[PDB]
Amino acid sequence: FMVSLPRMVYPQPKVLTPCRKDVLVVTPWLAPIVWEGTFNIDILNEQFRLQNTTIGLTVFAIKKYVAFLKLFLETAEKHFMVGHRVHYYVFTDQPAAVPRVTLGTGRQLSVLEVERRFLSEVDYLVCVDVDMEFRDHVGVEILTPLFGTLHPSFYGSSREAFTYERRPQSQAYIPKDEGDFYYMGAFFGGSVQEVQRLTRACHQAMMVDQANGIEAVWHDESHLNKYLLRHKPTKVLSPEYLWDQQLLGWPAVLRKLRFTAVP
Ligand SMILES: CC(=O)N[C@@H]1[C@@H](O)[C@H](O[C@@H]2O[C@H](CO)[C@H](O)[C@H](O)[C@H]2O)[C@@H](CO)O[C@@H]1O
Ligand SMILES: [Cl-]
Ligand SMILES: [Hg+2]
Ligand SMILES: [Hg+2]
Ligand SMILES: [Hg+2]
Ligand SMILES: [Hg+2]
Repeated sequence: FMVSLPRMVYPQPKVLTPCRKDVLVVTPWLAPIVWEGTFNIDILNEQFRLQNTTIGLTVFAIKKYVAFLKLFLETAEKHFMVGHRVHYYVFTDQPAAVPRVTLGTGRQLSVLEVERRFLSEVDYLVCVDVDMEFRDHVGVEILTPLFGTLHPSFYGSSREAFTYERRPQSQAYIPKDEGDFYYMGAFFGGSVQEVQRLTRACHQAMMVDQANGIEAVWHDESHLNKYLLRHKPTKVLSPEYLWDQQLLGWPAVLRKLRFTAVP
């Protein structure tokens, strides 16, 4: 049951005025492609808050990567799902090395040393790399059953240029005439159920490749792309959500740089 929204005052959407004229804002399977200017965050915040939405954010920090946790968590506190319930899950081999980061109310962090726990604790799972930092708003506009993010190095590339696994012997194989986008494995998510279905499929496909003596060109990312090709994501995030300013600068097509690589 979804309760009614309250009275809200905002600019009337204009049917005869395109949102963005420089980019594709919806996929051929009618999934929104999230760019700045396509959403009214006030309306979305209302919708998700009325549902008491809890977002889980998972990150793996192994070896030297534990050094990136402080900046990652501190910036997440400033830009990630602010106003909503957030549960951070830090998977690490160095529990005592996790920094003591001050969290806002309604946000918690669990350290798992390296399940069904996710199903009873959060509504959505967001899986990202730790050697990153939030620089701008990353909110409920990304929440949906299953989402992938456009890799910043291929959003303007033709499918034949995509670095998909091209060997038929691999379960992640995608021929030159197939493919919608090249998604980056550093930022994906969705409902707990869909994320677990994805990781389960990826894990099984990789086990098969291993038994066949083959390793996908870009490992898990290759399998993620194969999965999202056959199971279309319900939302696709623009490169605003996964950028590298040092390597790619700041193109006009990006009104905001929200989540970036750490120089
Ligand atoms: C323009 C260009 O080709 N730049 C490349 C980056 O794409 C590349 O980033 C890697 O990309 C692969 C997939 O092709 C994986 O996503 C990998 O995780 C990325 O690091 C970098 C690093 O190889 O090299 C150039 O910058
Ligand atoms: Cl991840
Ligand atoms: Hg718009
Ligand atoms: Hg995850
Ligand atoms: Hg995997
Ligand atoms: Hg995967």
